[PDB]
Amino acid sequence: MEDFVRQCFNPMIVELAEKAMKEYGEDPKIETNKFASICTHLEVCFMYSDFHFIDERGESTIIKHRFEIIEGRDRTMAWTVVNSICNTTGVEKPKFLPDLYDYKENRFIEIGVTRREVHIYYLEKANKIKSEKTHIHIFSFTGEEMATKADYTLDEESRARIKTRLFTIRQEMASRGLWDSFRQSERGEETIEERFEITGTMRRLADQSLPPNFSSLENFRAYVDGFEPNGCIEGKLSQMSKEVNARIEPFLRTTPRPLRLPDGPPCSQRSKFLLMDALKLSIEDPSHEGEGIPLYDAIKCMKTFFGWKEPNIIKPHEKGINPNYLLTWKQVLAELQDIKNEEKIPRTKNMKKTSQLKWALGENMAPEKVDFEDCKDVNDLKQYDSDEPEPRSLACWIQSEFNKACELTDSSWVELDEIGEDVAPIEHIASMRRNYFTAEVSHCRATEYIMKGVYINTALLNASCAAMDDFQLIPMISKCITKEGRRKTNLYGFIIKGRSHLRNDTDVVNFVSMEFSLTDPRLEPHKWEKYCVLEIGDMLLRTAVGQVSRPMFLYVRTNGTSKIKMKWGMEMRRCLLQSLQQIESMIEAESSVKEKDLTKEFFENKSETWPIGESPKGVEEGSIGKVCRTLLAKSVFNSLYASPQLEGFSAESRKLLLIVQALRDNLEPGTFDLEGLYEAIEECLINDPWVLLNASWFNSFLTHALR
Amino acid sequence: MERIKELRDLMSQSRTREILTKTTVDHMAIIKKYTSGRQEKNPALRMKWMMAMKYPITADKRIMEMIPERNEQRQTLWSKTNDAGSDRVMVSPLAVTWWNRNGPTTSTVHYPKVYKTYFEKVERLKHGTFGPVHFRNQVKIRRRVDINPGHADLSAKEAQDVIMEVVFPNEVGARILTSESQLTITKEKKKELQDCKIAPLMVAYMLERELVRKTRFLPVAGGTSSVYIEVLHLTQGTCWEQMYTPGGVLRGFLILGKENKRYGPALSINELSNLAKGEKANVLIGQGDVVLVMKRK
Amino acid sequence: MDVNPTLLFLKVPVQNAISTTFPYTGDPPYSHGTGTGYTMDTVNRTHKYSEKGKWTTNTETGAPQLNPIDGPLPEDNEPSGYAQTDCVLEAMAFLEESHPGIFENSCLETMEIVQQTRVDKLTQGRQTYDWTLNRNQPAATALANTIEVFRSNGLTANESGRLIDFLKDVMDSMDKEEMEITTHGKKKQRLNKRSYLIRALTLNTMAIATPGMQIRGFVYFVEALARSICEKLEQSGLPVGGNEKKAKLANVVRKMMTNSQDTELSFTITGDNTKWNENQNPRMFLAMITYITRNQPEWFRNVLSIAPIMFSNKMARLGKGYMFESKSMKLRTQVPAEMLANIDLKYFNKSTREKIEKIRPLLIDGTASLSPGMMMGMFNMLSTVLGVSILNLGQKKYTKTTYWWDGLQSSDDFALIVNAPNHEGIQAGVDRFYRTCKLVGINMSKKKSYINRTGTFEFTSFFYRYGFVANFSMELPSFGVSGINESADMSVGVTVIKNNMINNDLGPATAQMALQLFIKDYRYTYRCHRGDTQIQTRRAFELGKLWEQTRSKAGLLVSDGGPNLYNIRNLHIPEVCLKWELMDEDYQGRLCNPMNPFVSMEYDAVATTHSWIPKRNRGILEDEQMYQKCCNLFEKFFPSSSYRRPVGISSMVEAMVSRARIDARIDFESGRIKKEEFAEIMKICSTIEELRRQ
Ligand SMILES: [Mg+2]
Ligand SMILES: [Mg+2]
Repeated sequence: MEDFVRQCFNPMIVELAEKAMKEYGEDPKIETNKFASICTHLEVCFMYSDFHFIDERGESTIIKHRFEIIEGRDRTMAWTVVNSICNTTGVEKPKFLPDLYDYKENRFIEIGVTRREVHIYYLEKANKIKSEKTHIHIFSFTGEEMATKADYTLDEESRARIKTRLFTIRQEMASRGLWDSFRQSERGEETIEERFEITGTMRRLADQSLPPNFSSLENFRAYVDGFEPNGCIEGKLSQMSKEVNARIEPFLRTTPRPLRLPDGPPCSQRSKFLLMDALKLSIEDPSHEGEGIPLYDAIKCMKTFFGWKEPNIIKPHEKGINPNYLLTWKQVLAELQDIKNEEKIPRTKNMKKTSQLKWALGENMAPEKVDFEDCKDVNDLKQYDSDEPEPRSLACWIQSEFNKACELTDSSWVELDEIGEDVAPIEHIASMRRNYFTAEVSHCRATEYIMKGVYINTALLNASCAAMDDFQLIPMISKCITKEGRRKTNLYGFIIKGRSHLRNDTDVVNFVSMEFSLTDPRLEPHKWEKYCVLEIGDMLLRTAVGQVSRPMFLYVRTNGTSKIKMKWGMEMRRCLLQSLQQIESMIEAESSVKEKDLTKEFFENKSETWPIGESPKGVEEGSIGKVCRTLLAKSVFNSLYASPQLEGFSAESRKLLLIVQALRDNLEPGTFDLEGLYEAIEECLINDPWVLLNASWFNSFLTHALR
Repeated sequence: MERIKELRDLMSQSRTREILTKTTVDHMAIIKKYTSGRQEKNPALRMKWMMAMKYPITADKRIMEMIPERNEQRQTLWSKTNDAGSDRVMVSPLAVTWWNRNGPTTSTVHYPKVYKTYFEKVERLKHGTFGPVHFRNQVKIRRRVDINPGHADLSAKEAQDVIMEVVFPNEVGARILTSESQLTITKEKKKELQDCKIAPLMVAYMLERELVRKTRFLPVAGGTSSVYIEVLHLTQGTCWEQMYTPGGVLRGFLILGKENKRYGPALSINELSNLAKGEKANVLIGQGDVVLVMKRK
Repeated sequence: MDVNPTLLFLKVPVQNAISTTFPYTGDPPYSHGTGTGYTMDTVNRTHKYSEKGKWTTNTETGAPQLNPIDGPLPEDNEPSGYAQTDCVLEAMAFLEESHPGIFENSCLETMEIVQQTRVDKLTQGRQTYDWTLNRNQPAATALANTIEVFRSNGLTANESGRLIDFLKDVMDSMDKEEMEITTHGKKKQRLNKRSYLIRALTLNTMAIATPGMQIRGFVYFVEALARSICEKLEQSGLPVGGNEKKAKLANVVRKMMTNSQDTELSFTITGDNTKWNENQNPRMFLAMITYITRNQPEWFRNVLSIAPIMFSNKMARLGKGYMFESKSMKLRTQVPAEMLANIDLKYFNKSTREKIEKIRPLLIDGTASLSPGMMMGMFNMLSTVLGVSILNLGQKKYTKTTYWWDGLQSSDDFALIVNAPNHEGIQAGVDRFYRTCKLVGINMSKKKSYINRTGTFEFTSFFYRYGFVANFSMELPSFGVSGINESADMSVGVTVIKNNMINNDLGPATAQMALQLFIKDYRYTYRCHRGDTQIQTRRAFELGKLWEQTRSKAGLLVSDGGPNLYNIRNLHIPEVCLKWELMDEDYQGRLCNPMNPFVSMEYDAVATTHSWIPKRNRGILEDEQMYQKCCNLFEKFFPSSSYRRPVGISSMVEAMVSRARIDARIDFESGRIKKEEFAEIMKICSTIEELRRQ
């Protein structure tokens, strides 16, 4: 506002208004509305006075000055001027201070600029000041005006100029967000400051919001206003017991201890689909009729396998009814045969509701929702079971999963879109880095997992959206490019989706997944506690003795998913980005130390190896491609096994890693509650196989780094 | 007509009539921020699902005139349906592609004029030269940097005045109308965009990008001129620096007062040119202020 | 060979490979760790850290309130809320002394802000607690509901358009003996003074808690003052971000280490202050606000103190409640937290039982009384000011010893650096800093804090090592289509990648891979594959025909089946202008024909045929779009209102009527409408004028 006042009026009026405010001890910085009011009044008075002269005969000509200003001067000097004028012209003494003197009309003219309506202002002035023989002119910012007896001393041109000036000032204040305050600061003929009082309920609430030894907010304000620092902190510190301290305990090579992993039965697999036990039936070069539509591709993939036999239960699901799973598989086979022999198959196939499918999808198993009062006397009624989760011990199968996810596959799984040609040298460096990383990770098993998750989650989401209340059959499919460059379509199994009345993002749609496999569950039953595994056929494999027929099993389980989970699965390609970033980050960090680009040293050296694993002999080193694939697998497993325990462990063990690093840098690390940090880390280790594997990894790293 | 009838319908209701009669134009923008409902969650999934529909795009009835119902392959480009708000027809992206490959061509001469800043960026990048990349520890320093240089002479509010004069001539306020002289840039842009069919809102946005100075508080480690801030993503990083050099009539009115019915119906701003030197007239200015004004003599 | 990724740290230092310790790039799909039990836990914890304070009963709400200010000094290292008023005032005084004039200038800036603010400022928040509906609503909806109820209760000052007048309305409503709520045919509810007061003093739990509209404006003013204060403090980590954090980490290390002599010893604490908001007392915030606003106009002090005053008598909503299930017949039910105060204690587990017994005496009409402490996300910058004052207390002129400290504070983390002649001096300085923090109610997490020789440390996910700082405080954003249209999606994707490179430290190769992923997603979404390829889609035939017809295929947009020419060089260039020179003349004219039937974070995009609008699919206010229905129909009367904020004295209806009359007259005088239409329009305008006069 003050900036607007200074930039809007000419410096002469600004100085006049500043002097006027100084005369009354008013600071323009704090009283901005009063400053603007004074400036506007002075501007209007000067515009009224200016451009008005008196000819030699007595008439007024527009070019003796017709007007004498009385407002823009000191009160004593203004009184002197008014007294001289009255004595010379024999006019009556004005009771209050006038604004100017009109010589032609021989009177005292008072000009008032009103933020409110003109007539109210005029009535107030008449009831307050006018009294006798005083002309009053009232202007408004809206173009209105008023005068005594509708008599306007000035010509229409000057009045129009004043009206235009006030109108434009109003418009600029409105555009600058200042007109509201300016208009709300006028009461009568004065200009008050902002008012905001605490009274009534608010005053009592404030009086109840103080330190213990104060009764009213005014007393607390008085205490704070006169407060001066007199050794308060020093005295309080001298009064506080020495038991309140932050004693640094040294962190040496012998202080850290291994994390205590939980005990109990070994953990089990909880992924949505098989990872290293997955078996796929593949069709190369998909050139069949109706290509690109999952149902027909699944049909063709099924046709390529001969060896189907009578299914039977080999690994029962201790919690479920196995015959339901067996009948679901039989029904899937029967419906596939039916569509095959029908010779006219549509884009989607919705399973017919059946007892086996109703049970396997948990249909009607949801307890009915009733008011608590109507069922508060039930003896069995209890708070929803949220007991402490049962701890599980680390099992060796998760390490094998990661090892298999870190290795190369005989075919490519990701095909990225092209970008523009590189021109800048930094663009060439970026392209080299990205191309090396992509060449190292394009054939990784983790890329296959990424594509599997993306495809399966996309299909599940689309089926849920379209077939709202139908038992849709969704084949689990992925696409690949072999070394020869021929496209291949792989089928891992099928998913039957139940009712999908998904209103919110966190409500569950239940599905049943059947997945082909070549691994016998009986070797690791604890890994498959949530599965019912059937032996569905026999597969011929070529070995040194010819064609060996090994059993082919079907891992069947009921699972559930939400919209958020499906979206999370569909975004798995981001994992690749993450891994690349990590690799890039390392290079950049190293480059900063070496003051040169190290992309070639990282990738083209082919003699630098990083410690990336452990064996009975000791720490094992791997090439850059191995590091890239390992980081990609870690990202993919973080995405697949995302849980609160994982992020808790990551956050808490980052501190311990940094402390160990500071120890390795000879920076004399020290802690305050190291045991507390260990407790925080170990509270996240209950049952998740991925988090337990990460904890075991940290223990091994500690063993090797302390040495 | 449609708009006046909608106004009458709104004024029929007590609450909307209360709003319309109470809220002044000054506060209109404020009540423009009182939105209802909520915002779409996962708009990307929504767009993906919509793109699978046959007719997910909304056009106007005029599309029936030139775009055929079906193409050579008998695929239906548009259908007959409305959006429940107006006569907006439902069309496919196939319609967009069909227009792009077979639609009526025109002369796109105003596009280089309207989007001057974008083509200037294209020229600056096209003729630029690159040097080596230097790796080192980066010492960034924070300063205010001009994202848009704007016109050197024009200010921010003066640039807004130019934009209002060019794009919305009959909505200029009292400050423009009562001014004494017009700016050369205003006449230049007026002549340049005389017959331009691009949306006036887009033209106003482009003129704002071209004439208004915009500044941002950014950390830099090199050139801090407008041409260098746009390629910041390309010239600096966490630990590297890339050497690059870029390749490059209606005035003089006095407000006499509020509307005076004895001087006739209110006029538009554009038709103030037919007033005599001194004649008084009622005119609508700004965003709905009827004022009795006259020319200076 | 068992693969162990963390063994990579045997060669690469942890700071250089810190990215590998962050599991997710994106919000994880569980969003767990909240509920009624957690709210009870935080309430009980806050009351336990202050239990040695003075108990009082509020005379306006009847809520039990605990005041730990000036309580007994702590005897152990457990979290304490016994902040000493004299110590806080002394810290503020010394901060003012070390930065003379800071409070006065901040007060002047905030005075301008307070005078120039508008009510619609409250529409810019996130989910807020609507007391008119007793539930969470969007900021705009809650503000509109509150304005409607205030109008129906004879509260109108907010109609002036100034936030200060809305706050005056809030103060007036606090004095209302009765508040009437009308819900839409009609349903009338009456709230007595106490019920409305409690409702207006609640924070809803679903930043974790959310306040209502009655405190948002006061909190906004207080946070503006805190922002003014913090901008002038070099030791504050807010509100700056990005490479500014890097610069100030470097500066603090340089000033604490380089300035030191050859015989001086320097150590750095990477310190956590997790859950330190529980011990932040609103009364202490009122004390420091009172000290800051000394020698200021009384109205300004009144507003700034009203904010903490309201926070002092705040109530916490317990939330949804609990879910009960039965096994005998497979039953389920939901028990709201409102009946949780008058229920038996056998349906819950042991731990929930203890929570309920602990919290029962504090329950008042479905809300727990929570006087001590604060909820995270409201007074972050005031707490930053307090922490920076304690850091400022580390100068040699204030320690009076051979040790001295300096550091960074950001309301969610802190970094300290202590210089002393020897190890004993370092320990003494650390003890002094910890004890002063205890004096002012700041509690340091010993478990999550650690010290080491200066040279490496961490602060707000910025990892400093020997001058190199890795910024990992932000996650990689989504690089998929935004979902506006083809043009907007392409522009937004390229702009997002460019801005992540500029501000979020995104690497070049990572930027290229992100561009590739975005282009794949865009082509999949809009079915705009290259056209020379053989992907079968409903749009494939037209794209192929256009591809065969065109001569310069590089000029085609990606939405038209053209190639992607974007690289790091040109992420700042619009796609249409990027390939404008390569376009065929006929294709360019068709694409950029303004007379086409399709066209109807700040991103740059040219208006083309691809700017179409997609199909749109689809309380206290009878009509929720009332304000939008009014604001629309004003833009088709004054189009400039879309580009510029309109200004005028007359009411909206009068402006629209005058414009309608003028337009009708002009269009009739040009042979564009006939006598019947002119008469109809004039008659309707007269009817509207009568309606407005009535
Ligand atoms: Mg920290
Ligand atoms: Mg820290």
